Amino acid sequence: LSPSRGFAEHSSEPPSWVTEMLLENELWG
Amino acid sequence: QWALEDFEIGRPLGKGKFGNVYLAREKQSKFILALKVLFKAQLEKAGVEHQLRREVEIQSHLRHPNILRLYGYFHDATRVYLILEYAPLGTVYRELQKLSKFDEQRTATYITELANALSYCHSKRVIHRDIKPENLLLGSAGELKIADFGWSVHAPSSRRTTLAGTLDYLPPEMIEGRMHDEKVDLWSLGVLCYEFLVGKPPFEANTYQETYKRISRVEFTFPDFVTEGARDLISRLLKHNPSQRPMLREVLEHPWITANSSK
Ligand SMILES: Nc1ncnc2c1ncn2[C@@H]1O[C@H](COP(=O)(O)OP(=O)(O)O)[C@@H](O)[C@H]1O
Ligand SMILES: [Mg+2]
Ligand SMILES: [Mg+2]
Repeated sequence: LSPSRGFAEHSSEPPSWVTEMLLENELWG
Repeated sequence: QWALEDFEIGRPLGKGKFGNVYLAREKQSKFILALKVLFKAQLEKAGVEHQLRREVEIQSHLRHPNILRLYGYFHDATRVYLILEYAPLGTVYRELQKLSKFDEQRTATYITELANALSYCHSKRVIHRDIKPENLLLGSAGELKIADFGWSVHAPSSRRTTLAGTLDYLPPEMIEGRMHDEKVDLWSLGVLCYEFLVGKPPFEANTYQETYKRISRVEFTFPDFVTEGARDLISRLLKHNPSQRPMLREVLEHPWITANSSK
């Protein structure tokens, strides 16, 4: 097992809860 | 190399983000298994190939009675296939749906099995980070098995900063995108113990924003029927400071656990 390399976080789909929080922010603040 | 032609295929067992999981049988041995299918086009669009890579390299390494086995993998033009141990009694999620709440014996037994599995994981410096009821499967004797390692990491030397997992089960350091370690699984264990006894996770709110705030401020309360021993264990696991959460050995030896677990 190798130590897990990181990744480019903003180049891919975030967990769904992040997407939902962003929607709530955009929809009603 | 495995290929699809090595398998008989049966009914879908469950639905995943990138494809279904199917009942399957290896043709020569007639051994019953599960085939987890991921569509390449969807994986590529989502850009989460690293999660699949981690899932395979980490889970194929693990050998424990309470951790779902990954036997192998293969792919064709459009799909990736993971060959998994079949868990006949389904998810803990479904079991909680049907029973609403678990009694203390069932809960303590599950927590024991989870703590054993996590103890093994953490000894190999693996952090699961997503141990919610739909990723907890049940073997033929109803024993709990941890599955779905797509959010897992091998972190032997350094802490992690990835935004991962599922909000209701995440500790303050993970939702805030701060550095985190194996102690995140201990927080999730507390969430599970509460959800098992009460029927809902402790920070549930109608909005994601509110749930986020409740987690960050450790805002939860106990229903009257949760006993003193259970309150003690849960309160120790749901500490804002990760270093104040107990070792898994302390969970396994907790008086409420030993008094109630059948394992
Ligand atoms: N080995 C298995 N045996 C029985 N059911 C399974 C198995 N693996 C997955 N499932 C079912 O399929 C669902 C999705 O599988 P999972 O590996 O968690 O996919 P995802 O990574 O997309 O969440 C599970 O919640 C469960 O209902
Ligand atoms: Mg899953
Ligand atoms: Mg997954």
